[PDB]
Amino acid sequence: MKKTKIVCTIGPKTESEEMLAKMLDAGMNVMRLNFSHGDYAEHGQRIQNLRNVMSKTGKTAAILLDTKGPEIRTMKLEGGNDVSLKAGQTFTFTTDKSVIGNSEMVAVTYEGFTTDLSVGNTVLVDDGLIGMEVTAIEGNKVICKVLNNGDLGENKGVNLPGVSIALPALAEKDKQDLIFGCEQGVDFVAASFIRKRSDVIEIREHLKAHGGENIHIISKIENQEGLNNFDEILEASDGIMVARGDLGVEIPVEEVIFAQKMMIEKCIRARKVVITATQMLDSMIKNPRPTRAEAGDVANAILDGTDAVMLSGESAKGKYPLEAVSIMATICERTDRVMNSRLKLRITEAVCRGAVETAEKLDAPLIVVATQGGKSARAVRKYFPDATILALTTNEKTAHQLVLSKGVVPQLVKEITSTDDFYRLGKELALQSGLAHKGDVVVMVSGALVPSGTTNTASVHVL
Amino acid sequence: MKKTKIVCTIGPKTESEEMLAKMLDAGMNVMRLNFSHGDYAEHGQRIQNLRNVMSKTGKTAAILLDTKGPEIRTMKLEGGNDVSLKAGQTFTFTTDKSVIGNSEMVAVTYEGFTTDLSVGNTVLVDDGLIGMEVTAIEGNKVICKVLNNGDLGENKGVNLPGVSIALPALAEKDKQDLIFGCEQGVDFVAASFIRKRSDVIEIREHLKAHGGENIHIISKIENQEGLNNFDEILEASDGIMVARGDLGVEIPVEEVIFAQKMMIEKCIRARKVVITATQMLDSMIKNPRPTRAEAGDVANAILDGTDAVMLSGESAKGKYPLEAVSIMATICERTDRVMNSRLEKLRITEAVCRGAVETAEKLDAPLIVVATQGGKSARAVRKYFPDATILALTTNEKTAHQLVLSKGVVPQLVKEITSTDDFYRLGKELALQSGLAHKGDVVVMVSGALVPSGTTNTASVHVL
Amino acid sequence: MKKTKIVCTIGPKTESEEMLAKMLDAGMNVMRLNFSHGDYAEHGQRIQNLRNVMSKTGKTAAILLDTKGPEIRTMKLEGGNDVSLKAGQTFTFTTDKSVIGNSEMVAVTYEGFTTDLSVGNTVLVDDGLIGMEVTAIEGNKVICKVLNNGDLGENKGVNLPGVSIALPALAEKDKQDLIFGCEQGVDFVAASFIRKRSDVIEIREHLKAHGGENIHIISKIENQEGLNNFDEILEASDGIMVARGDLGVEIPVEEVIFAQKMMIEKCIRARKVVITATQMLDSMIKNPRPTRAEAGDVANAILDGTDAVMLSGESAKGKYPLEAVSIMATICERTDRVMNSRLEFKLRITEAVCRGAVETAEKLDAPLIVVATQGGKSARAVRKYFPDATILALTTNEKTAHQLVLSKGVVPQLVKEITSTDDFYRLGKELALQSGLAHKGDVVVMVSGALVPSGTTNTASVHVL
Amino acid sequence: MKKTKIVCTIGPKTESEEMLAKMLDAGMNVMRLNFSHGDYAEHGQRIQNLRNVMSKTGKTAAILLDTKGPEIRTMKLEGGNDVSLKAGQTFTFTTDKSVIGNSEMVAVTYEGFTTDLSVGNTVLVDDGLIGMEVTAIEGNKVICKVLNNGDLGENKGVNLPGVSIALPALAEKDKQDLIFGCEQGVDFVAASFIRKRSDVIEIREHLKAHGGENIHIISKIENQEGLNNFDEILEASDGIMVARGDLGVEIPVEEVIFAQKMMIEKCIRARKVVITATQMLDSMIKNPRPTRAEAGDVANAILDGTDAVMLSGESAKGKYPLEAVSIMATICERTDRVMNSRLEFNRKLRITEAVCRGAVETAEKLDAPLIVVATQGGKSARAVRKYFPDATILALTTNEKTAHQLVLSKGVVPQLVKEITSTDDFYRLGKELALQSGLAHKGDVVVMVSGALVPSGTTNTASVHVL
Repeated sequence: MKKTKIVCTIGPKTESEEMLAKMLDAGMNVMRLNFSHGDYAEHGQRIQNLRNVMSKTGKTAAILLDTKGPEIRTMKLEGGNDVSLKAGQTFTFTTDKSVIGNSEMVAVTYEGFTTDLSVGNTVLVDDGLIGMEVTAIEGNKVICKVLNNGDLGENKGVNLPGVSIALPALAEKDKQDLIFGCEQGVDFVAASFIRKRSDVIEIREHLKAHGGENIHIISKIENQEGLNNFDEILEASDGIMVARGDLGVEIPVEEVIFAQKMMIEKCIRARKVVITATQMLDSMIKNPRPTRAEAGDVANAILDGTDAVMLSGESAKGKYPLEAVSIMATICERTDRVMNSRLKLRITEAVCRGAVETAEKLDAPLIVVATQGGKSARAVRKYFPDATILALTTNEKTAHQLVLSKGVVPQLVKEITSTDDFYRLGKELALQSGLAHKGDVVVMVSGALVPSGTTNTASVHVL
Repeated sequence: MKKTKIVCTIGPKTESEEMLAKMLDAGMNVMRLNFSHGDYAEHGQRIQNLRNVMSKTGKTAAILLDTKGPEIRTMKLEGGNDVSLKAGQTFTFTTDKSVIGNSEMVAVTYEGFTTDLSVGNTVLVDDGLIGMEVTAIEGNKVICKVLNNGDLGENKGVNLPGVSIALPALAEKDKQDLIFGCEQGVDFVAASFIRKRSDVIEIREHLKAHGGENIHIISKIENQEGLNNFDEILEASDGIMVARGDLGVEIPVEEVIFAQKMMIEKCIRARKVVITATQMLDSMIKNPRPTRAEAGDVANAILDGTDAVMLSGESAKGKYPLEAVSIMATICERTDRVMNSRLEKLRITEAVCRGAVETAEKLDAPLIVVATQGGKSARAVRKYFPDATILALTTNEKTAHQLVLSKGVVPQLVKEITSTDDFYRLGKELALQSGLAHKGDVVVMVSGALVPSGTTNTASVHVL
Repeated sequence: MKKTKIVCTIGPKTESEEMLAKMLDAGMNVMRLNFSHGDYAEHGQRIQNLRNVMSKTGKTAAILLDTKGPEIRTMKLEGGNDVSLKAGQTFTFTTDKSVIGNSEMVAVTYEGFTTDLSVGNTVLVDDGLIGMEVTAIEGNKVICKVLNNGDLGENKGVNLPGVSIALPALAEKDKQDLIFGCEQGVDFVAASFIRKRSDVIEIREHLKAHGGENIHIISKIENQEGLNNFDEILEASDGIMVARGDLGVEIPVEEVIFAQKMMIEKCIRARKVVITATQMLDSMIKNPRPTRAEAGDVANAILDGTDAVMLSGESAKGKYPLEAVSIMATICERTDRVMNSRLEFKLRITEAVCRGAVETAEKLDAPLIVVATQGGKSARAVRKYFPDATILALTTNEKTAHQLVLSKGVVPQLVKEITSTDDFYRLGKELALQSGLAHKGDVVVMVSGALVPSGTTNTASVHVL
Repeated sequence: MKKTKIVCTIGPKTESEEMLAKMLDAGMNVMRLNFSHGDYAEHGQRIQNLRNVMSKTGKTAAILLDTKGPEIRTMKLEGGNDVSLKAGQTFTFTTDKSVIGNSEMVAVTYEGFTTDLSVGNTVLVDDGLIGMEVTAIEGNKVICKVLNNGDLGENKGVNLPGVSIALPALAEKDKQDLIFGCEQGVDFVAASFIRKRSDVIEIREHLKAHGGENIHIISKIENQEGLNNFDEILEASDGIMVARGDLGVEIPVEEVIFAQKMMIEKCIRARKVVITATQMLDSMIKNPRPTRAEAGDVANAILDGTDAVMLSGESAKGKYPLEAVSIMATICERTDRVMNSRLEFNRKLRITEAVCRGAVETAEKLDAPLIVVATQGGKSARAVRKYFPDATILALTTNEKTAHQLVLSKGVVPQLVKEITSTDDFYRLGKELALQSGLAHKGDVVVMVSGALVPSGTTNTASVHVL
């Protein structure tokens, strides 16, 4: 009876129908396809396997495509050997991709490394392992002074704290991956390294161009620029993914937690899904139990008010995926049990808030919602109702998409002819769902005599 | 645009169709038929006239039948001449008509004055003018001691606080009047001499016996016993009439105010209509303008939260009825203008209606449209004193008439309401058509869906 | 056990020490001296009598001087007989006093009757008995049309609804009446027919000139102009008296109670005393019992949140004064019994501390709030929030001790001196026990001003008796 | 601008006065002396050094003594070499010390290991590295089945989840350490492995017996039994230390989070100090920067409402003590910056509660940047602190111990005064010191809280002043 949802990164070890079924049973709600690794055949087969399991078992789940995204990385070294960098030495970055790199200098993939950077800026290498301060920028070169000792290797990630990185919204591979996403008919697209509105709009147009207009865009906030432009990004997006690990490398350490809480809170207010990802249960990639701190982080993330929590590497390429999903689910359950509701504003707001409040007054274990796009369910969900949300819809895509929202059980129905019919059918399905029984009060929310996008009716019934 | 309703007692001076129309224009909402004096031809004609005015103008109104009830009075004295009494002496009451007695002893009209009464009880005469306490009970006589000086007159009213008089709520005249009421198909019956729940039940039974089961009973609280059993009387009744003047004769002046307020509050809580009736604008029976104290009293009575106010004598046999109704209406509007909403085992109806008013208030909705069969939903919404006017759609004419007595509700008779969506459509149409709301205004729409009649469970917000 | 205070107009039947004692026992708190009637010897004797009763019994009370004020009256008629006026006729008012007046015309005392009035204005005579509409104004005459039939007599009051009457704030006798008041050392001055702030300023300035600077001025709102300019009058005044009867003839009838309610509300907020006065229990002048409506009126006036209620004629020249005071006290008690506190959600320190004091007192079930005051401000500041607890006011100022008698739910106590805050707590606790209003074990909240002059209240302390 | 206090475990890296001074500048408020290691001369030297720094700089600080406590540990192995235990094997624990231990069996130091433990119970070894399931208990032996592969070594700690361990409240060394604590006149004593009220009482009596009655006892909750008896333990104690690391091996992991939050909450209500300890910034033992997760953990611990946060190892034997204290202080400042007041809104509460709540409320209402408090024992300051006032608490006291001890309470600045003769005197002196502190300025509103005409333990008067 947990409400917060679980996104599971599926890989070679958990792609089989058996494992997927066990994963769904364990508490999995959404399959993440990390396009940082794999080819189309694999991902396609995972999709097919999952949906067949879904078809066979009658279990519900969503499919999310996570792009690799554009990134600045170092390149090849002399003889393929790592080098050791010392503190205080003159290190240089060149934008020439033909350059093989040694101690003194290395090449980067980004053609704007010289342009975007300024003298005094910080350059981090290999997930913040090695830090450098730019001393000079000349021609195609960026001359820096090393701040700390460390060993540089091949193809390491580069982070530029507080720097606006003129990279495209989509790498060329990402564009093709999105087309694949449209072909497969995924429910979500998690766009990596979103820094501004134009990026999201570009994602949207790219989708639109290949019949993916109904696919929801989850903007991944990974650095300061994206955090600064969070409002427009959120307004333009259908959801947000809080990437703590990257933020930990991009912004001051003491600020990440408030970025998470702030983004979660704003996501909650906007009735849009939010996912807290990375650095979740990483220790369980090799161990059968997570550490206390991890459980704490996850629990607190749930208490912040997250729609979903994500497993990355634990469930994909880890030695104990089911254990991770299981303990994650227990944490979810334990945390959800003790959370309470949070009670010019418009119709939808007043009606949904009033519906939750009314539900709370009458000890209703269920709030049934008639939805076409999924907006009403999220509108009711906004207030963290004690009641489970039974979202009845004739749209599979939204039915799938609602799987990601907290505390909502979506259900596909043939048709809803009217409001009274919705009440009848809703009562029937409310009893059929097993979430409520005879004698229980149920609150029923819908849009009457209005187009989609407005919630204005609330009705109380006894089962 | 007043919310509080005005009940007007109609008499020969105000029975005409033109005058009734003028009275309706002035602010009249309900016609009171005081059967304390008059015949069936008059009242019937009054009813017919009102209904004619209603038919021609398209104006809505209710008809209230007020029973006279039984009374204990003193009897005949020497030569039809006045007399005089003394304090501290031995006054005696006998259950014997033939006995005449100016002082020392007196006869009463009620057979069993000796029987029901007990030693220690108080006997009041002429609206509490003279009080005495029962000293002993023997045979056909009961000796009492006078507590205060006063002059006794011919055939004066008698009050017995806390004493069960054991007379029925209805005499043969009241019974026939009530049957007449059922025949005429009146909307309300204001029952006199209600002391306890059984009295109300008897009225109900008499009604039901003549096809008046849907007629609402307004119980008149006019005595101490009725005040003690107010809860049961209220539970059994459809509404209450607060008779301050009559209570003033049975209880201390210091308790009447809070008795009124308490009865009004409890009536409001129970979704039962309440009427403040006696000593309203009595001076306007003789004068064209009321006194400050009266207007103040009325205003405070409205502020207490009464559904309606009654003119009794001002509108019936007074020289300035139209003026009284007018100034009453101005007072009503003026008082209603500055009143705020009053938000609140808790059930559905309560939660939905309260939530509906709250939602209406939050969104600046000028109208709350309500679907009603029995009228309970409109009254349930009214309970919270909505700033918005209640537009009550019903297929029941009786309730449509009866809702005229409830505060801030405009009843509307419709042919049919087939469903909830149909109710929303028709409600929007009539909301616009009524002129109380226009394009752009939000309206909250309240009804019962897939539930019995007496239950309200749906609230929906729409834009016109 | 009542909180609402009772002002009683004293006359020949209640002028004796015995009756005054009885009146105090019945529930009287303040003596009103209506200088519309009486001479200086009489009023002086009343004052002396009250002070004697107070000295002998040891009970506390206040003395209020009510001025007559300026008046517009009609004058004498032919043969000293009333005349009967008919509606629609031509009645004229003349400024020539020497004129004896008949049906057609009568003289008035005010020489600006033509100036202040305009065509269309209403002229009322004898407490709204006779109404007239101004048709024309010529020379020293005001030509009017009678609206209703009535008998006009000699020396009748004239009322002008909604008309600004350019009469002075003080009549010639009133100055000497106030001087007498200062000499006698009265506690309050009730000024009649206050229409504007300047009037209050004039009274205050006059009192200031004769050692009456410490006397509180209560402005009587009796007409449209005074009501329209109520805020400035309240700001300028120390208190207000709501004259319903006088307002009732001056403003629309449906507006009188909301004027009362509005004015009472503002007085409490301003921490100034308010008195609900005229048309209280007048029926008890001839009858031994009040009417229901009157009792209702008193109760509602108290429920509005008035500090005190006034008897005018009931207590002076009525057949049943003691009965009136008694039933008044009973009504006060019955109404006060069911009133609760008003704990908001401008305001400053004093407000915050006093509000907090009441809050804490009620939170801890304290039946008593002891307050140290020099001017009486802290007690009224605490009183503003209608504490369930009785307010015990300690003072080294006799005048404030007298004046606090009018404030609701305040028991004044004259103390020798208050040397410090701890000393105040000690003395307050002691006197709290001595008062008998509190007992051993009871919690008491103690409010005072620490390290600040006598105009701000900043300390609140909780003690157990 | 931070209100949350920082407890720093001092070691070889931070034992000098210079380092102590820098540590105080960095944000250190309390020195923790971990008696799991060291001798009296060393700790004494540490105390002397801190007190010297305090004497020279005029800075205030507290000294907290952390006991090693009793423990169940394994004993010696063959040749001093690790042995490898495999999953599914029959392992045995013996109460015979003289036994040197191999792959099959090892001895434990605790004699009631046989008695307290039962069949089915779990046995964890070496900080939960190796887990075993008890299959049978015979004689002096406890037969168990190993659940996971692992290497067992010499002198490793043993944890018994959910087991009531009849160990004494105080080890023999702890007692002499406490006597030393009394000798040195420490401000706090952190008692290890508290499971029940009696344990607290024993320590209290032991202190009392050696003139340490004014020393505050912080009960360290490290297992389920202590968590079960938390209320009475808190009742008997002056404060609590939430040992998350120890809890993580003793109770279900998903329960640890709410145990921390629950205990912080109850400590706040009880007007007693609470310290969130262990697994704070451990990564900084090796690195110059903490992990995001660590900062998050600390921040949330502060947001839960802990009075203080504790460094253990970061400040003692780490390569980056200053960095750890500094970033810790930064976290404290950043987190404290955005916290709001928590005003009550359990049926009946008394005077002190009403006065203090009302004082904070009034303080907030008038935008008072400072609340001055008169205290003898520190209860009033802690009583005011309960509501997390935005205003700083300036605590005036004639008690040196209380001045020192209040350094641990959140958002309170203690000040030692010679005398307070009366309430007006307190207002005068308080206003003076309020101005002198630089925490308030001319014109600013100050709320002044104290006990007037009442014994110690009672706060009953609150007064508003303009400086």
